[PDB]
Amino acid sequence: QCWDRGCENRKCN
Amino acid sequence: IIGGEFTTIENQPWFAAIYRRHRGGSVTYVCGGSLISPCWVISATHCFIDYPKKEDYIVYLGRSRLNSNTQGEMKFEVENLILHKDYSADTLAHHNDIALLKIRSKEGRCAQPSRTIQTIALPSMYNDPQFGTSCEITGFGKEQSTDYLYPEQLKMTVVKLISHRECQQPHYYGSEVTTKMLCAADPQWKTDSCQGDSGGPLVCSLQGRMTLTGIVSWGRGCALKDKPGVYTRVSHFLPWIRSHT
Ligand SMILES: *Cc1cc(C*)cc(C*)c1
Repeated sequence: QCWDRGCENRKCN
Repeated sequence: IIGGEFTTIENQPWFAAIYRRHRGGSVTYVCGGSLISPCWVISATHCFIDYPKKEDYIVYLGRSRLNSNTQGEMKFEVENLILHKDYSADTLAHHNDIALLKIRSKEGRCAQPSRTIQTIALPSMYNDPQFGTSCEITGFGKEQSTDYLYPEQLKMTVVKLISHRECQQPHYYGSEVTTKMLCAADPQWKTDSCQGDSGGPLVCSLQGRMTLTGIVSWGRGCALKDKPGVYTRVSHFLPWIRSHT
């Protein structure tokens, strides 16, 4: 799931 | 910001625009923040946790547009990036989602007050508005969940504070919401914060004074029915703020 609006400036791995 | 209206920095003069410089020279928008004293911007830890290098960041005050120079704007580097030690994120909920950025111009100066650059007051301990109170949020975040770009012009909207009891209902967020958080939304679910608005202010007209009541933190999707925006409850972090400065 990718539910959260607060996901700015992440690596994602 | 989903819905709401476009605005200008003279209407939100405490709003800080935070960008990250990448190797190669490109600069991208990260998150919003709020000027709480001339040298200090407050934001959200989740905005920085994956790239916790202060040299990466650029902070603007007095800026109304994402990729344009506003007359009177001030550009800053980050002298100290202070993240909350006990930060964590669950599937939705963020915990201790609060950060401080000590700002410094290339000349070594802090913010200079003007028509377009002003500090916002902090609340006193545990002093929040009553649920049902209307408050404003400001940011450069997405205008629709399906957008992949941010708007060029700053936006604001007005949302109503939701009680802890309501926000903890099973169809809302259940026990994922805690007393260190505040929920706010539109009764008709037409306006809300979204991705890119994190770190920015939830400001309430509180007992005569415009007050930083919340920091945009998390939420399921954007402007979804029964899924409010969730905000770091600033009035529960005053010792941390005061201590780190
Ligand atoms: C699900 C998700 C969303 C964002 C914005 C970033 C990552 C890594 C994951």
